[PDB]
Amino acid sequence: PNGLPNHIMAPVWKCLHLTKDFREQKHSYWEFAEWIPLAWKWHLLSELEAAPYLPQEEKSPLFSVQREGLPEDGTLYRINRFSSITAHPERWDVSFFTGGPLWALDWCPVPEGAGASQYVALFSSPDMNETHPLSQLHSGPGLLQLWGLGTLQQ
Amino acid sequence: LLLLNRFHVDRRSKYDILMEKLSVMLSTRTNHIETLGKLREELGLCERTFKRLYQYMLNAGLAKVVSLRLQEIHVMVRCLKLLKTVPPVDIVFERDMLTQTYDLIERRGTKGISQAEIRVAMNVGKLEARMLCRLLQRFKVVKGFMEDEGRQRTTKYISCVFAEESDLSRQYQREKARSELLTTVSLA
Repeated sequence: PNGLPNHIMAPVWKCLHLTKDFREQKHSYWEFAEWIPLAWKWHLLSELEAAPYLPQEEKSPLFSVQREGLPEDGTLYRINRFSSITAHPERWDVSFFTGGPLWALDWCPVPEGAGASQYVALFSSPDMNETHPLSQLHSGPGLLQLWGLGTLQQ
Repeated sequence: LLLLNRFHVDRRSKYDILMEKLSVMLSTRTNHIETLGKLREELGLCERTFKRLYQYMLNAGLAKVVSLRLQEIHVMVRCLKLLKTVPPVDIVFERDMLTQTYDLIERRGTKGISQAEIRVAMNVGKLEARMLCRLLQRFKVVKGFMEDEGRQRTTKYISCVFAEESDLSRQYQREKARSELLTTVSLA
């Protein structure tokens, strides 16, 4: 029904069941019960304390998004560091700006069926122009970012 | 002469042993100097043999051409006097090897770089440096020029930013034009 041949889709449909059965067997609902977050170890830096860690670009490049089969919007968007455009009302894509070039990114895992709020953790390098030699330790200041995407239901 | 190690023997040469004898003689002369005739007479040598020894001793750097007056040995008397760059690239995380290789060639610029000097500077194998250059040629970001130096027709590579202005371009383009003139003014 999506227009691909059934022999092209048949492995995709097969993978759903195989993944669910694997996770039932070999994931779990709780581990590392010793390591619960303690608020007294989470010290909030003030604005003037945080400023050395923040990635250095304050506004994104200017951009525009064209979506196949829609009219041309034509506006250039730009968004502040730590800010996001609104999801497209029909296709739900979102762009957000992290202040520097992104070099690590992962989804927060949530047990299947939880329907939770979804998040990503990411690192964006401080300076667009930095590039770091592999042969040398660095140990500079940087920031790990957690971004919340919502529950992502229709 | 090729000898398999079992059978390796240090074969002497007639001139070598006679040069050593002359060296023993001259080094035992208090001045380290003697006239050619005496040096022959001490060994019974003909001039045809001895003149090789003299010039080999000179060419070996073991002795010097000198002449002394007869009153200095005791007329000028012929004698023999015995005497006896490119910095490597710290490969960065955030760029692919072609980007990093083009940057090296840009930092060279007008003077260019060879494939062998890319190989060392990038710290890659022979086959890996070769593929980098082949790709940068086909992507038309780098232009290759031949340079004869020593025994080797080495290629040098220059970015198309500097390629036309480069010395290798300018030198080659002149001699190409001059060649096309000379061959066309040669009679049909």
